[PDB]
Amino acid sequence: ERDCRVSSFRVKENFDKARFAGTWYAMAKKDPEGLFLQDNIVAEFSVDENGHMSATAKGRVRLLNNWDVCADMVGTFTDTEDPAKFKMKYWGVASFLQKGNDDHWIIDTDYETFAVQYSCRLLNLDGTCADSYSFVFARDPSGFSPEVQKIVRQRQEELCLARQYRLIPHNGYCD
Ligand SMILES: CC1=C(/C=C/C(C)=C/C=C/C(C)=C/CO)C(C)(C)CCC1
Repeated sequence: ERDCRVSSFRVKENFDKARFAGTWYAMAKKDPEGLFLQDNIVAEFSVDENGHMSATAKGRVRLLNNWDVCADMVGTFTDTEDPAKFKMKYWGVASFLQKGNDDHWIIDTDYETFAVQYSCRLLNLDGTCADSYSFVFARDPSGFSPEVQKIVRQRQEELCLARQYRLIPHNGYCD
């Protein structure tokens, strides 16, 4: 009975790019297939005068070969018919880092305390997601209230990703 079709998923009402800007610490994540950011993940969102959203992000990634690096990533966002759904083109400062073009959906946020992001990289034939990732972001890296945790858990259920997230440390690795 829970609808896990990606096209069914609610996203943030009247999403406000400018209010979303600034520093977001990734507290928890659900991983996609393949190489991905591991931890010490901090994103910096910005919006220019014409409404164009972009971000930088830092995080540790371990290459296929056990080589740990601090990835310095860049993303530029293209707006769509839904103000909370973007296409994110991304690349690294280092040429060997992954480049791509991912959906970037703001599932929920209160702008001042938390955000839940989501990306489906591949649909199954039934419209559910075959390869997703999701970040839970915080403005404050010390933690969420129990009240905010409750809401985040709900959103995670709504994305059919409950119990699939891991907590992410911050330990200064990338500076
Ligand atoms: C750009 C960008 C994001 C995604 C980064 C990704 C997907 C990084 C992957 C790096 C890899 C796999 C490095 C190893 O080559 C998030 C969603 C955090 C929002 C802020 C801007």
